[PDB]
This record gives sequence, structure tokens and C-alpha cells, in this order.
Amino acid sequence: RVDVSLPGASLFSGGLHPITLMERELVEIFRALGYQAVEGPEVESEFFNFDALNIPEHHPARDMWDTFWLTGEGFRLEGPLGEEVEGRLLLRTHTSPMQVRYMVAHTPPFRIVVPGRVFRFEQTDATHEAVFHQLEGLVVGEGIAMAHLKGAIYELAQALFGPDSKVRFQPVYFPFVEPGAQFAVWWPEGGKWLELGGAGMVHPKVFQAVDAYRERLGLPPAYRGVTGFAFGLGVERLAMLRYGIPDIRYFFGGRLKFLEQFKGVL
Amino acid sequence: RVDVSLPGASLFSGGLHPITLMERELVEIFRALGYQAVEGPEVESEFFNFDALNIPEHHPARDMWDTFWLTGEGFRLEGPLGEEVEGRLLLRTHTSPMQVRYMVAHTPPFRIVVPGRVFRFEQTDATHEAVFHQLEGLVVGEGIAMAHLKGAIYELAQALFGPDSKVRFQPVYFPFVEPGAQFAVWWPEGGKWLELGGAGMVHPKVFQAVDAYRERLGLPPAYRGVTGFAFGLGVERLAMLRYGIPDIRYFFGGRLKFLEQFKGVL
Ligand SMILES: Nc1ncnc2c1ncn2[C@@H]1O[C@H](COS(=O)(=O)NC(=O)[C@@H](N)Cc2ccc(O)cc2)[C@@H](O)[C@H]1O
Ligand SMILES: Nc1ncnc2c1ncn2[C@@H]1O[C@H](COS(=O)(=O)NC(=O)[C@@H](N)Cc2ccc(O)cc2)[C@@H](O)[C@H]1O
Repeated sequence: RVDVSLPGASLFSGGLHPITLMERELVEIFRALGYQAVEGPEVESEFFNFDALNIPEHHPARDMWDTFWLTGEGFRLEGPLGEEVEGRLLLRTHTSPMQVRYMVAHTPPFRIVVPGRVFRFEQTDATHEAVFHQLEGLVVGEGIAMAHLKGAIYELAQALFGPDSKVRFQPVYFPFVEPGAQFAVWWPEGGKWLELGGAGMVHPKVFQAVDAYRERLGLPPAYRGVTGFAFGLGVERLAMLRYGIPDIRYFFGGRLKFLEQFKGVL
Repeated sequence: RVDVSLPGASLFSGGLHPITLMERELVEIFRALGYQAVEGPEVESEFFNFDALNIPEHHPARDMWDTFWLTGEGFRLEGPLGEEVEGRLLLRTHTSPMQVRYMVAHTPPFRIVVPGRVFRFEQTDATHEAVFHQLEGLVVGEGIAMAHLKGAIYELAQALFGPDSKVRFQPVYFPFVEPGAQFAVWWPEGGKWLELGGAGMVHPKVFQAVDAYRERLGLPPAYRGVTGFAFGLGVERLAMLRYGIPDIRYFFGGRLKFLEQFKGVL
């Protein structure tokens, strides 16, 4: 006879980090809208993180970002087509550069979504980290309009908070779009707006930087007659309000007691 | 010191059945086109499997299907809205009835995909089973056209066999569509057409059966001013040519030596 209520062999039970969980749900949501997920490098060149995105040096625009500059030789940074790219190395301050990398390597129309680890030299509080995650979205093609950008975010909201959810766009500035916008989604269960990210219609100069770089590389231009929208949102910010996490600093804390609480969450 | 090349603790390693793998890839493909996966019951009523789909008794159409009829009382079969549905019980000869179940329970526009176990009383050879799986697709809404149906299958093909793949539609008969069609996809690596399934524009009488049933249930009509396409394809047939399985009869064989070969395949 056996005491069946007794503890069984202690096999380990794993789990996924909350950021991974949230990233997965976001990617699932945008995959249903036809977006494909691709990643870019964390250590990026000033050209891709800034210049290509219309953010030149010694101007108010640069002063908006808190960049971590790197040093060291022998480091090889490959470009969109495996080429050796040059320029001052840095930690990407956002996922946006992957927006230029993808476009030089592909041809429209397309829909991508790019999650990624980003870095910014700033003070860490309960809603700010120096190391966090963003999700870029980019849809380029003939006839793409801001209504499509609004439609996309509307879908995000519905998918994330149900039918009684809604979105709100307000104008904001980004050297890489025009029109530019910041957006929030209505969280019905919590009764308040959440400022998720920035977006807009890809800037004419960004498309120009892309084809110009394509030419240096010997590729034909590909973005002369197309338009497109792009957005960038905070993964931790969404995870926090979604999984009820009170302090952004927990994410990178490595505390098993914290992590293990998401073994269930998918 | 330790002989690190020695075998480690024999922890078990699992795997998923090939049908599960293939179903997952198909669902992933259609999810990217905006389709949502829902399942229906295996034991179905003659009303949903036939009558609603415009297949009346004692007519050539019925004689096309090899139905397994069931018997026994005390069995409760619930309808789209949990109601108690009546009629001669049977094993569904296809996933198509889920096409009527979903429509009475929801309102257009929408896009569903419904994988499922189906049954047919026929001889089992290397490409025929009495118990196999199908994947229905249904997209209903204002302005839906056959071009959209062709577009869908075109996407399936591209996603399944790459850019050098193509589709072929030929007319065929189904009491539940009009136009009706059968389709094949070009398998570039194998140099030959594969007859995947049937499809067409949902029949006017099917939409009528749906709303008529909705009225009995007290719901307002919902399919008067919409059109839609639907398709049904063989999962095993696609898995076979996709995973190189020579005999359909292996699937339900339960032979571990067979199954374990797909531990890798995702
Ligand atoms: N220090 C920090 N810690 C945690 N999350 C942070 C953060 N700094 C920013 N975030 C999150 O990052 C989101 C976007 O960052 S941002 O600096 O405001 N905007 C950007 O970086 C741009 N790349 C956004 C963008 C705008 C337009 C586009 O077409 C594409 C992208 C914010 O909405 C916020 O939720
Ligand atoms: N006995 C069997 N064993 C294995 N696979 C089988 C089978 N009998 C059929 N199949 C697979 O099932 C697919 C479709 O089955 S079928 O009887 O030809 N067609 C149907 O059942 C219909 N419901 C298809 C359909 C047609 C139009 C629509 O709008 C929706 C669906 C075939 O293309 C074939 O690949």
C-alpha cells in the first residue's frame, strides 16, 4: 500500500520572465495583423541610432536622449547586409534603428515588429529604468496612411483590454516622423489612460537615408513612392499595468520569488 | 574527478504528434491573416453536419459522404448557444458544420479557422483514413469575394512552400458553396501539384439556415447583407508531403518509434 497524498519526486518546474511573456503577447497581437518579428543588435552605430533617423549632433534633438557611448577596438559591427559598418559605437537608445536596418535589407510592402533591449543613461525610479525593452512597429507601402497607424493601435487596445477599450493620439515630436504622435490606450478595468508610446508617418528624410545607403551598397532605390507608419512602445510599462507589477526595477532583480509568480501566466 | 562524457540522469524527453505540429503551423499561417481558431464537437447532429449545409436526405449529395451513425440515449448534445439540439446523432464527416455553429453564435465580419477530427466510413489505404483531420476556414463580411478566397490560399501556398509556390483552383461541387471549387498548391521542391481541399463562396441557403436558426433562438438575423468564403483542407495530406510521411495509417498507429521522429520538428 502507498500514501498517495505524499510528495512526489521533486522534478524542477520552470517559467518565463515577465518581459518574455509580455513580449510574446504583443508579438502575438501584431502577428494577427500581419506583422513579422525581427530583431536588431543592442550595440549600434551612431549612424543607425541617430543620423539615419534624422537626429544630427549638437542640436536640441540629440539632447533629448541619454546615450551610453562605448569604446574598444577589434569589435566588428555588421550592417544590414553583413557589411562592416563604421561610426561611434553606442548602446541603442531605442529600437528605431532596426527600422532603417530592415528597410535597406528589404523591399516594400511589408509589416515588421521588432522587440528589443534598449539603454538610456538616466535615473531609475519606479517607472524608469536605464535598461528596458521596446517594441517597434513599421509598415511601409503604397497608400499607407495615418488612419492605418490609428487602426493598428486601436487593434492593440481591443486585443489588450477588450471591446470597451479605446485609443488616444496627440501630436508630439520625433525627428523620424511627420506627422508625429504619442498615444495612450484606455484601460477599462483600471479606469485610466496609459501612455504607451510614440508613432507617426515615417519621415521623408528617413526614406532618403535608406535608399542613399542602399546606393552606397549598390542596391536600387526602393522607397521613392511609398509611405509608412512606425511606432515604439514600452514593454515594461505595459507588463506592469498588465501583470500588476508596482516597480519597474523588479524586472532585472533576478529574485526567484518575484519571477516564480509568473509560472502560471502562459 | 569525473568522466564528463558519461551519460547523465535519464530525464524523459517529450514530443508532439505530427498532426499537432502540422495543425499548429496551419493555424499560425492563418493567424497571420487575421483568422481565429475555434473548435467544434466531434459527435454532431444531422442538422449541422448536413441539413444546415444544404445536404438533404435521399439525394445524390448525401450519397457522396460515408457517415457513421450513432445510437444511445442520455447523451446531451449542446448547440451553438448551449441549447439542447435534437436530431440523429452522428460523427461529423467534416469540419463544415462548425461553420454554421459559429455563425449562429456570432455576428459578421469575422475570420475563423477550425481544425478538427473528422470521421468517414471508408476503406483505409496509404492516403485514406476513416479517422483524419481537416481545417475549415470561414471569412464572412460585406464585400467578401472569391478573389479574397484565392488570395487566402495563395498566402497558404507562399507560407508553406516559399515564393516559387503557386495555387490552382478548378470548379467542383459542394451543396454549401456557389461558386464551388477544389484547389491545389504547387510544391516546388517536389515538382508536383497537391490537391489540398475544397472551397467556395458560402451558399445563400446556408446563410438562410443560419438566420432561420437564429430566429428560432430569438436572435436577430445577421447574414442578410454579407457574403463569404470557406474552405476545408486535409491536415494529414499536408503533413505527409511536408514531413515526408509515406503512409497515412502511421498517424494513429501509436508507434513511439514513429512519433519520436518529430521531437525535433518544432
Ligand atoms: N527610462 C525608461 N524606462 C522605462 N521605459 C522607458 C524609459 N524611457 C522610455 N520608456 C518607454 O519608451 C516609450 C518610447 O520611448 S521614447 O523615448 O519616448 N520614444 C522613442 O524612443 C521613439 N523611438 C518612439 C517612436 C516614435 C515614433 C516612431 O515612428 C517610432 C518610435 C515610452 O512611451 C515609455 O513607455
Ligand atoms: N478518407 C480520407 N482520409 C484522409 N483525408 C481525407 C479523406 N477524405 C477526405 N480527405 C481530405 O479532406 C479534404 C476535403 O474533404 S472533401 O470530402 O473532399 N470536401 C469536404 O469535406 C468539404 N467540407 C470541403 C469544403 C468545400 C467547400 C467549403 O466552402 C468548405 C469545405 C480533401 O481535399 C482530402 O485531402
